[PDB]
Amino acid sequence: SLKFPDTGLEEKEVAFSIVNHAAKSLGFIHVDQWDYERVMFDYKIVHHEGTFYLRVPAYAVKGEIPRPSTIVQIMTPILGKYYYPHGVEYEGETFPQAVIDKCNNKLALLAKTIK
Repeated sequence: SLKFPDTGLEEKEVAFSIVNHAAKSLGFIHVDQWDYERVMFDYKIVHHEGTFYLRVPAYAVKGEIPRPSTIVQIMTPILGKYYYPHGVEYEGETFPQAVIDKCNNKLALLAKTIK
């Protein structure tokens, strides 16, 4: 629900193993949704105003995920807010600058580490 379109992560197809290792090394956990065609890596951000997740999804291009040499397409990262327990947004959604800054820094380092 907030996109980070300026990372350049999307520009080059990359081996799954590279994304996998770089993401895990920067504290991402992969999401418990098991799919030969897609992986999603979340970075959990806990802030005074709530818990957020920064999500970097990647998609199978040649080969199945999670074979290390499978070529994947990384897509535009997305920042979301958790609305526990029931998903209902009462005061809509804003993202604190500190959270956005955290996201820009992590993504910058991810784009570098992968490359």
